[PDB]
Formats: sequence, structure tokens, C-alpha cells
Amino acid sequence: SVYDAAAQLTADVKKDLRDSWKVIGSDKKGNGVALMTTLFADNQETIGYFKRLGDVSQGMANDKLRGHSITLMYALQNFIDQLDNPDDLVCVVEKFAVNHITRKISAAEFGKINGPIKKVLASKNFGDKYANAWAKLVAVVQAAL
Amino acid sequence: SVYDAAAQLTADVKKDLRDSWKVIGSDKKGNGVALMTTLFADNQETIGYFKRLGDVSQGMANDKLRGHSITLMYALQNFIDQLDNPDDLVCVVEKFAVNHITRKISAAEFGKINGPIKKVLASKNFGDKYANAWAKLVAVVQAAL
Ligand code: HEM
Ligand code: HEM
Ligand SMILES: ClCc1ccccc1
Ligand SMILES: ClCc1ccccc1
Repeated sequence: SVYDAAAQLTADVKKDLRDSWKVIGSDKKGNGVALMTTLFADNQETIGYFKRLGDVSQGMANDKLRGHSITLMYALQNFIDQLDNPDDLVCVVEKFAVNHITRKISAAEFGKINGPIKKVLASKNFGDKYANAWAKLVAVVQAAL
Repeated sequence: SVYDAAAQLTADVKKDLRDSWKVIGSDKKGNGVALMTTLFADNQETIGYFKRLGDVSQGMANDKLRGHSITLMYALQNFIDQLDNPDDLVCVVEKFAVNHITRKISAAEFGKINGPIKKVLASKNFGDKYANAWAKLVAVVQAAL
């Protein structure tokens, strides 16, 4: 279950998540747009899903993409803040899962975000250990998809 | 005009928003659910829109309502963090406006949240001064609906 995937996030994993988020989450606009542009660059097949955002190749200049990207970072802020209470983490994860289920995003497709996360983490010198930690948090969402 | 509405957030208004948010934003789960339960209690005609959440009279005990309420508080956190840059504030406000336009929520009905906000603020010893400041931020969203 989602609870099982969440309840498994250990003290060490939570530490790495919080330490990396302190840095990446400090610039939500910059890193949020970077995450999305990287997703579109490495997984061009996902571009069609974001038709509401217009021309995503516009990057930062695209107000709709910017608004979406900043908001996405607060979804992650939400997750990070709920780490010590699995019950709260689960209910917020399920809420966001619905937002993606309605768009027909499968657990496998959601996992495509791991590549971009790893790259942005590397841009701030956070290695594989950190990418693995984030993959575990992403896996909690996947349990709900 | 969302841009003219954003221009109404003067130095004094921004300060009041930040000062009150420091207190109420410190307990997103508690105050978020309080805001929702108050909305449903004083404006029963809006409950129909929240069909997905199930039995909202259960309050904190309802997992979907709790997840929704916590997330709503991060939408407000987002707005507060964008106060320095009107261009970014506008793009995130328009993003959330779409979430409500799709639910058939008009500017007039969105405005029904002002009552609950004033009541919750009052219970924390924040008077009309603060309620009016928040009404100005809510007005920015209304301009986009
Ligand atoms: C860290 C992972 C991710 C997070 C935290 C996240 C967060 C969000 C948020 C907060 C929204 C707005 C929901 C709404 O207002 O309805 C959104 C929308 C969306 N997401 Fe994600 N997302 C993630 C990964 C993905 C991935 C990998 C895909 C696709 C392969 C995806 C596809 C979508 C689509 C299509 C939308 C709708 C965009 C629109 O039309 O506004 N998401 N996401
Ligand atoms: C401070 C004011 C408000 C804020 C910041 C706010 C924020 C939000 C957020 C973040 C969501 C989730 C969006 C999504 O995932 O699609 C949401 C959903 C929703 N909001 Fe609001 N909202 C506010 C006031 C209102 C009011 C006054 C109404 C109705 C009179 C309203 C009706 C809805 C409805 C029907 C949903 C969909 C719930 C669901 O089915 O999951 N909102 N709101
Ligand atoms: Cl700190 C992990 C991360 C989150 C969002 C974007 C890029 C990296
Ligand atoms: Cl600080 C303005 C506020 C936000 C949420 C609930 C009550 C008041």
C-alpha cells in the first residue's frame, strides 16, 4: 500500500531528502523550470500531455509553464514537510495522485521524473545517494498510481 | 484585471499578510481544516462542489478532506512567497484560477471564503485589519476567475 511505501522511508533517507531540498527548494522557480525543461528534453513523448501550457520550449518566458513549475515545487515542499507523519504524507500523496490519474498518467510514466531529478541534483553536486533517496519518495506516489 | 488587483498589494498590506501568515501558516493541517469546516458550516450551499471529498462533516477524520486542506495551505504559502514579484504572483494565481474555473467556481462564490478567513483569524486574535488584507489577496484570484 501507499502507507507501506511511506512508512518505510527511514531516518537516513529522510535526512538526505531534507538536506538536498534545503538547497534545491530554495530556488523553486529556477529549479522547478529546470526540472520541467529537462523532462521535455529527455522524454519528448511527454510534451503532448502538457498542451495546456502552450509552447514549453519558451522556458522561463512562458508564464503558464512558470506558474506550473513553481506550483509543482510546493507539492514537493508539502511532501517534505509531512515526512515525519506517514498518515499526513499518505493523504497528501493520494490527493496529488488523483490529479495525475485524471490525466491517465501511469505509475511507470510518473517514474520518468527520476531522470530529471537526478540531473538537477547533480547540477548542485548531490550524487547518486541523493537521487536514490528521491526515487524512494517518488515510489510512494507510484504506489498510489 | 489581475494586474491592477495585484497592484493593490501595497507595502502595508504585504506586511499584514506576512505577519498573520507567520502564525496561521505554522499549523497548516489545523487551520486548513478549520477554514474548510467553517466554509461548509456557514455556506452549506457550497458543499455540493466538494462531492469528491465525501462526508465533509467528519472534518479532520476525513482523509480526503485533510489532504485537500493541507494542500490548500500550500497554495497560500505559494502566494505569500511570490509577493515580491508581481509577475510571478500573477502566473501562480492564474494557475490556481484554472483549477477553479474548471469546477465552475465564479469570482462571487470564491469570495465566500472571506467570511471563514475572518472568523479563523479572529479566533487567533487577528482583527478586521488582517481580514481586509487577506480580502485584497483573495481579490487577485477573483480577478482571474
Ligand atoms: C515529482 C513529480 C511530480 C510532481 C510533484 C507533480 C506535480 C504536479 C502538480 C502539482 C500539478 C498540478 C495539478 C492540477 O492543478 O491539476 C501537475 C499537473 C500535471 N502533471 Fe505532474 N507532477 C510530477 C510528475 C509528473 C510526470 C512525470 C508527468 C508525466 C509523465 C506528469 C503529468 C502531469 C500533467 C499532464 C499535468 C497537467 C498539466 C496541466 O494541464 O496543467 N506529472 N503535476
Ligand atoms: C483561499 C481560497 C482558496 C484557495 C487558496 C483554494 C485552493 C484550492 C486548491 C489548491 C485546490 C486543489 C486543486 C486541484 O487539485 O484541482 C482546490 C480545489 C477546489 N476548490 Fe478551492 N480554494 C479556495 C477557495 C475555494 C472556494 C471558496 C470554493 C468554492 C466556493 C472552492 C472550490 C474548490 C473545489 C470544488 C475544488 C475541487 C475539490 C476536489 O474535488 O478535489 N475553492 N482549491
Ligand atoms: Cl532536491 C530534488 C529535486 C526536486 C525538484 C527539482 C529538482 C530536484
Ligand atoms: Cl493567515 C490567513 C488564513 C489562512 C488560512 C486559514 C485562516 C486564515
